[PDB]
Amino acid sequence: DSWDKDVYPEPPRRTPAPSPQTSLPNPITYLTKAFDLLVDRPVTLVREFIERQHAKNKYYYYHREFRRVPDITECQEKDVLCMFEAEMQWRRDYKVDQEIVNIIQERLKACQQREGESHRQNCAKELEQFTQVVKAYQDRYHDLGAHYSARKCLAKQKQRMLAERKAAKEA
Amino acid sequence: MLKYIIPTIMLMPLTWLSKNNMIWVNSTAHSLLISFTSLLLMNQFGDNSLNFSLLFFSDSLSTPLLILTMWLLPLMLMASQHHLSKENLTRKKLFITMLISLQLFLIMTFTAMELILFYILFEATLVPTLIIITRWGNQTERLNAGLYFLFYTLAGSLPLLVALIYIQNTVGSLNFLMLQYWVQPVHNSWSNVFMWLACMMAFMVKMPLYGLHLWLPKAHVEAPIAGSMVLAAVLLKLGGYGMLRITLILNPMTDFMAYPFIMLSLWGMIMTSSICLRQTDLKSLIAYSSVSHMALVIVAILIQTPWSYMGATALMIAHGLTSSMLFCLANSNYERIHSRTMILARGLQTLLPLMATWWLLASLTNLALPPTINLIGELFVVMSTFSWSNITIILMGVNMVITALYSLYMLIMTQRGKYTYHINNISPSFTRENALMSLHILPLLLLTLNPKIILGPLY
Amino acid sequence: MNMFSSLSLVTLLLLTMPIMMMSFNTYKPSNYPLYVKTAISYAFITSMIPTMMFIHSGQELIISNWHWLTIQTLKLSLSFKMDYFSMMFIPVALFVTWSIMEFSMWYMYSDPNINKFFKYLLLFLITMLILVTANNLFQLFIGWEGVGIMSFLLIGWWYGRADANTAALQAILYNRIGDIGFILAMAWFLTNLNTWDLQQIFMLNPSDSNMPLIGLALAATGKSAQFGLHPWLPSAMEGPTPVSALLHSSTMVVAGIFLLIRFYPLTENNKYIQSITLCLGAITTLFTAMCALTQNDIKKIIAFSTSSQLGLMMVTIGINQPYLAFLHICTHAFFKAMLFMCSGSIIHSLNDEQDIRKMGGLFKAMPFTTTALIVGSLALTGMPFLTGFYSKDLIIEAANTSYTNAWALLMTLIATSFTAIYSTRIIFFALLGQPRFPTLVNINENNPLLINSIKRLLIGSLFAGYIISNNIPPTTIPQMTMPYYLKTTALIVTILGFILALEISNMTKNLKYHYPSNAFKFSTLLGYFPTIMHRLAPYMNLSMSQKSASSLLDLIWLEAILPKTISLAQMKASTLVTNQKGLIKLYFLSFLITILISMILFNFHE
Amino acid sequence: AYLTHQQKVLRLYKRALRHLESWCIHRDKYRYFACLLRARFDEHKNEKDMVKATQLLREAEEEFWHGQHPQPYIFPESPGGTSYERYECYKVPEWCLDDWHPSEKAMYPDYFAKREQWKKLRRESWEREVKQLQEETPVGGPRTEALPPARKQGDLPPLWWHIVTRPRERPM
Amino acid sequence: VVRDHWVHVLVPMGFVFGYYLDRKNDEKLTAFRNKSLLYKRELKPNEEVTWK
Amino acid sequence: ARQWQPDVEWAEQYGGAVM
Amino acid sequence: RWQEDPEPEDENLYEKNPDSHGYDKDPAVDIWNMRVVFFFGFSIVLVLGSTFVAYLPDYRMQEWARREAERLVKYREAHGLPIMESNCFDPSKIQLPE
Ligand SMILES: CCCCCCCCCCCCO[C@@H]1O[C@H](CO)[C@@H](O[C@H]2O[C@H](CO)[C@@H](O)[C@H](O)[C@H]2O)[C@H](O)[C@H]1O
Ligand SMILES: CCCCCCCCCCCCO[C@@H]1O[C@H](CO)[C@@H](O[C@H]2O[C@H](CO)[C@@H](O)[C@H](O)[C@H]2O)[C@H](O)[C@H]1O
Ligand SMILES: CCCCCCCCCCCCO[C@@H]1O[C@H](CO)[C@@H](O[C@H]2O[C@H](CO)[C@@H](O)[C@H](O)[C@H]2O)[C@H](O)[C@H]1O
Ligand SMILES: CCCCCCCCCCCCO[C@@H]1O[C@H](CO)[C@@H](O[C@H]2O[C@H](CO)[C@@H](O)[C@H](O)[C@H]2O)[C@H](O)[C@H]1O
Ligand SMILES: CCCCCCCCCCCCO[C@@H]1O[C@H](CO)[C@@H](O[C@H]2O[C@H](CO)[C@@H](O)[C@H](O)[C@H]2O)[C@H](O)[C@H]1O
Ligand SMILES: CCCCCCCCCCCCO[C@@H]1O[C@H](CO)[C@@H](O[C@H]2O[C@H](CO)[C@@H](O)[C@H](O)[C@H]2O)[C@H](O)[C@H]1O
Ligand SMILES: CCCCCCCCCCCCO[C@@H]1O[C@H](CO)[C@@H](O[C@H]2O[C@H](CO)[C@@H](O)[C@H](O)[C@H]2O)[C@H](O)[C@H]1O
Repeated sequence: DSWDKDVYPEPPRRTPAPSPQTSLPNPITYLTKAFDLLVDRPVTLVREFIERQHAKNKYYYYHREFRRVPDITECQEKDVLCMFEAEMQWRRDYKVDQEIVNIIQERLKACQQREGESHRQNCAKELEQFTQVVKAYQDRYHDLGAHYSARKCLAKQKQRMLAERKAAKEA
Repeated sequence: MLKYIIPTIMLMPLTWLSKNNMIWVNSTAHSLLISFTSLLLMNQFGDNSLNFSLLFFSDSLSTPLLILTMWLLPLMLMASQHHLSKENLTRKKLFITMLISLQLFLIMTFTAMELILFYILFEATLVPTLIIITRWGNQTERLNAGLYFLFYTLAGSLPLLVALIYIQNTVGSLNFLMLQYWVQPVHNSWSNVFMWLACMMAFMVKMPLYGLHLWLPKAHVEAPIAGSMVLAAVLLKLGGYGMLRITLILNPMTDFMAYPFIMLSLWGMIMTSSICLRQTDLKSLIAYSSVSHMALVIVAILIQTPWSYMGATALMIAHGLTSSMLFCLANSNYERIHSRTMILARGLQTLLPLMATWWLLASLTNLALPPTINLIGELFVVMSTFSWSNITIILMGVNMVITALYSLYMLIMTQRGKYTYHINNISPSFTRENALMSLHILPLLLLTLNPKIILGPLY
Repeated sequence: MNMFSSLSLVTLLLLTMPIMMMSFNTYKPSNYPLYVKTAISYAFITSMIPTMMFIHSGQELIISNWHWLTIQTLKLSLSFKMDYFSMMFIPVALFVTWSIMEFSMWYMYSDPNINKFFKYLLLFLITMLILVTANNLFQLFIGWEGVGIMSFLLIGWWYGRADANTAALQAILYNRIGDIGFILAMAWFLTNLNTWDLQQIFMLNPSDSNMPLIGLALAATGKSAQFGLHPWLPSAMEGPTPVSALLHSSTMVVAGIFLLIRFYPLTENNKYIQSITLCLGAITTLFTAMCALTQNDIKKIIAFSTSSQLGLMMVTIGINQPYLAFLHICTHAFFKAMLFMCSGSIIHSLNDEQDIRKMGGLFKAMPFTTTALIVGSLALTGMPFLTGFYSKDLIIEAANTSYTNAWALLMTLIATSFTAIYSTRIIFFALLGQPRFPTLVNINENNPLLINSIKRLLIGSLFAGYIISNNIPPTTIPQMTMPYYLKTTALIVTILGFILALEISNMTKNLKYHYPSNAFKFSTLLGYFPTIMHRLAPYMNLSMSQKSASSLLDLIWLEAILPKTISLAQMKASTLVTNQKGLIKLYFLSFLITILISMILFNFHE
Repeated sequence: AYLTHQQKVLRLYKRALRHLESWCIHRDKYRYFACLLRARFDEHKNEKDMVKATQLLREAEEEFWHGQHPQPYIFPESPGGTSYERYECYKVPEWCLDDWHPSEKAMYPDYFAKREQWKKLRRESWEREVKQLQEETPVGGPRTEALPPARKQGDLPPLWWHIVTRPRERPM
Repeated sequence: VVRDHWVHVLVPMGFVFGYYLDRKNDEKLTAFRNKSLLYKRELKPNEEVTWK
Repeated sequence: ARQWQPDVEWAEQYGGAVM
Repeated sequence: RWQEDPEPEDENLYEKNPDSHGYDKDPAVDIWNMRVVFFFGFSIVLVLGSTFVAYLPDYRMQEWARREAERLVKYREAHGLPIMESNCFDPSKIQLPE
């Protein structure tokens, strides 16, 4: 269609077949037919017309690729020229990570609606994946403050790594 | 920034070389064209600010403030040209020159990349503002108001000057880009306690901080309408903008230095909202409303979180358009009854129906009705303050109750009830007055459709 | 999906078109009220199609069409939840609003601002539909405060009247206090669940939900006018009668209960919240029904009935029966809006007389209004198989078979008896006996606008409860086994209320004067809550505002300790420096002292 | 107090009757108890001792306060009534018509022709009204808020404009 | 150019002049044109500078 | 009214030997 | 006292010019002032400026970030990698103290 099914999965659709157990006519069936004739059909033709115009003028746009530069770990201290590139990279990855957590949150919300009253059991995978990604995001970026930077992120990581070393030292 | 500085300067020759009957037409038309081109500043990137040269840069914080500043100059001209009609021609041109020179210092202040250049322009706005208040105010008290305005600001600014020069001596630079990479933490000491205070007190006085706010009810009341419009909309935001920038170099000392000033603000807003309930002067009521709203901005800047910085930026823009509109609304009444007393003229919705609609819309934005950007900013600040400490929801909640009471009290007292019998010169609203009202409210309500451009750098 | 999603949006878009036309000068203001009424009738028709699809197969969906704003990891989209609660409330609200609007064409005919009145009524409705279909909390807040502001504007319709402005501001004040809890819930959900979306809130299912749910309860306490924040609803009677009918059946007062229903996945697991809401509902339903026993303003009697019915809904929430509470919202809308339109019919015919003591003898003079009033009264009291019976009866027998507070259950049962008493008061004093109104008779209920609007709600008050109950899917286990005395409790106490009410009413006709009892004054003066609170709290706050905040601090002590003290010292120092005799001898004598101390004390010469 | 003893008793009579009517409700019951209440007032109609008369009035007020209705009947347009000040929002002062645009005035040429005559009648009478008030007022200003009639032919009663031209009780 | 409307070119010309001076500033800040690690590349056969 | 300007009383504040 | 002008009377712009827009006493200047305010204020800045804002090219690259995140999620889930790691920087490039 338009989006990738892998990034935004949707289980296969299973609609039951009509099994009328009444002699009465179904009002929804005739309303659906009227909707197709009076709404879907004229709307579809107007779109097919517009698509005929867009095919006569076909042009492209691209997704910007960003080459990787050295991280703030490789920057000599107070070396602004290398700090600037690492800092800009870190900010780009920060925004992307925000959108990753949004994708995982959108999967979780779609599952909860889709599964209805069975969501508590049928959305356990999406809950787990959301829990893991939120934990990773919290470790990277939480508590940095409004004036966050790659330097502050590194200091937060080093503090976390030091505690992990000490806890293992206990073992 | 020369594409805005130069044309802003060219407004001065334009005004002085205009025909005597076209000074308002020409200046208003061309200040609107400058306002139009300011939208080119919204070429903002996710990672990098827009850095034009060694002198000036623009980011998502300064860009909306710049756009608000250049939009206000046309509106200040329309608001002024009625009560200056009898004024001598050359004195009219000088009045416009002060407004233009104020805009020039503001657009450079919000874009100066070096903090000492920011300081000089930050201070240069005092001169035109002081002249506007004292020369063209109406009352005897305008002279005292100018003195309070001048010395409250300078008492805080002079320590800031010493602190900035000290920071340049020790760090080697005051360029803001450099300060982002060369910043070092501030370790506890009595020496650093006073560096922190000298870096923050000048900006707190401008906000104003509760306790240091006495200059504002005097200055915002004695000024001519244009002076009040710029004082409330923009000049108060020099304090907020300055704090947002300098707090970068004050960490982690802001952790405990913020406590006395968060307390003054959290309690200050409840005190200054309550004051508005018993205010007898309509302009004074509006002025005390600004103190209550800017208390949230102070708290949001001090707690220093991504949500509070977005909320602070939204509040500063939203308050600028709302508070300016309210002063203009109250001025229209004053230009009819020549008094600032709120209870003097009542039941005005009966005599001025359309202008009563503007009163309602201005009041609703003031009490932060969702989804106005006033609510967006005020809500984001409350969200982040709750995380800072859950009990702050009690003070934020109470302030929201009191703010609705005085916002609708002002609407009810002036617009509803019975008209005062002996006041018989309430002429119908002029086109100029209706247009001036709609040029505040319409942009304010449009921004709800696209609020991301007024949420600042942390969006 | 294409028809369901498409039709459920035209309903909302259809209602905004009169607003767009009015605001964009493209209308024929000839009969704008008829235009607005017609649009509502067409919205009702288009809203039935999605509802029928839900009835058929339980089809529900969420529409997140417009991405508005992303705050880091909080994406905010304009979303609409078209679920069980949305698909049944919307057609009911539109159907009731269709009658109120047709009724208001007759009732507000003489108003010079009738066009603006119909615009405000339409905005009132649009903000309620935003509230009821909101999928995230921010969108809900937009409608939550939207109905609050439209309520302010309509209650204070007659803005020359000081009492209308006091009542309007009172509604804002009490609802803003409630809104503190709404803001609290939003902040907790954002902080602890990283979401304002209803789906993520339920998926994560917080276990320690005391704080968010207390905030939600506080918000519902204000909007639904429960005890503590209750006085504003009776005061809202200052508005034109069409406002009261719409503000009490749909829109405002039901939003509080609806908010707790929307969050039943959380409340159904938090016992401590259930106890609080149960007791909050029980005191409200008992206290307000007690107040209605002695009111003489017909609108206030009906207003206190709404407060007592909303209290009953909160009890239903308190016993973990959100779906029964929702059913009561839907059934209540019919006969309560009808009752208000019946009182408006009487008030209009007696030249804006509202005191029941000046009515009487209208049973035969206003036959159709009489019929609707009796049908509305019987439905309110749970008469078997009328619309009210299909919610109220199930609620009472679900409350005496639950594991529940015994005082709350007993208080709820007494309130049911009181419901039959004040209902009998309106019929006895308005319809029966001899006329007590002025001598120039002008009764006339023969306008087709009046008849048709009430007739549709009369058909609703008879069959709507039966239709809805037989079409909604089951979502619980209805508890149908119980002792006979628990099954028929509601029916019996209602009958006892009618009998006791009739004896009390008939004793007003005896020639005996009796001094008022203490309980009579307590009921008449609303437990003195408005008399005390609305004088004490404003006085303390307003006096502090002036005496302390403004005078002591701002105009004195903040001046004294800084600008006034600093400037006084400079003046004193100046006079010391400059008050000199201009005498050569004294100046040069001071030179010698300076040179001496410069050497003796400071060693400037070393 | 500026009310005579007579005015206080008569006022108390009416007030007590209205509150009695609020308790009784039914007209026949009210008539029965209104006559008993009248008999009580008639019982001391001829009391000559002012001291005893005043004490009777004092007790009657104390009894009225004890027995008053907590929610008495109020006429809808009376102060406190449900229609009080309901139409104040529709009362627009006549001077607002001076600001009407000429295209608005051209819609009612006959109405504004008469209006001009009234304004002419107001100007030409003002001086006599001021003079009449000056010459009938004792030195040190008036002692009462009462006003005189016109004393001549063609004189208008001083200070009449805002009485005569006040908004209608049901303007819209 | 008329005697009555020549003043209306002052602000438009100031904008054009300011725009021009801003571009000349960009010509003194070319030390890292096509030299940053993120954007350094080759020049297209016909190109002269990556940005002017 | 109109803008206030110093009157004689105000001006004599600055006419004495000392302030 | 002194020799001073009395306060001048109030001037209602509508008496001389019923069609006054409230800008200038001169009716021709008054019309021009209204025209520039409305055309440059409403027609230009508000209408075109709102259109400009709506079609800003990916303000602050929020749309690129969503496209980039989708690319990363697709690549990481296909290859079995974690969606997001707790460490922002590779710990091989870090030298812990002590
Ligand atoms: C509106 C006004 C707001 C006012 C806010 C007041 C904040 C007060 C901050 C106090 C903390 C100052 O920071 C503190 O300074 C002293 C300097 O003597 C440092 O301590 C240093 O001097 C003290 C002597 O007193 C020694 O105990 C210590 O051995 C030495 O290192 C502390 O290591 C540091 O913690
Ligand atoms: C005008 C309103 C006045 C209201 C009264 C406000 C009183 C405000 C007092 C200012 C704060 C003083 O208290 C301040 O607390 C913080 C901890 O939070 C301390 O902070 C410091 O000490 C802590 C431990 O004590 C260490 O982690 C670290 O060295 C540093 O954070 C400061 O050394 C101390 O000075
Ligand atoms: C984004 C919006 C998408 C949909 C846009 C569709 C626009 C079509 C607008 C058509 C006219 C709307 O505006 C208005 O409509 C109604 C109904 O026709 C007309 O109103 C007419 O019918 C109604 C009831 O039938 C009468 O009460 C009224 O007396 C009469 O004038 C108005 O004269 C017209 O001005
Ligand atoms: C769920 C809905 C249930 C609805 C129940 C409706 C009411 C049920 C019957 C209530 C009691 C019926 O009323 C019973 O009989 C007659 C009326 O016919 C009353 O008789 C009365 O008649 C006259 C009225 O003209 C009174 O002035 C008199 O004081 C009294 O004798 C009795 O005082 C009462 O005991
Ligand atoms: C809080 C941080 C910064 C604070 C810095 C404050 C410095 C002072 C600024 C204002 C200086 C004004 O200096 C002077 O003040 C006094 C009152 O204060 C004014 O004087 C006025 O008040 C005084 C006393 O209240 C009266 O005696 C006098 O009749 C009246 O004119 C003078 O007109 C003004 O010239
Ligand atoms: C934190 C640093 C703050 C630095 C602030 C800058 C200080 C500026 C000092 C200005 C000093 C002059 O301010 C002076 O104050 C006194 C206040 O008593 C004023 O004096 C006024 O009040 C006094 C008594 O209250 C009266 O006797 C006098 O008649 C009246 O004019 C003077 O008119 C004013 O000239
Ligand atoms: C890209 C930049 C665009 C900038 C646009 C700025 C627009 C400003 C619009 C102002 C238009 C005023 O243009 C106006 O034209 C007429 C003739 O042409 C001039 O001359 C006129 O003045 C008087 C007014 O008293 C008229 O009665 C008379 O008809 C004529 O003599 C005006 O003196 C001039 O003011």
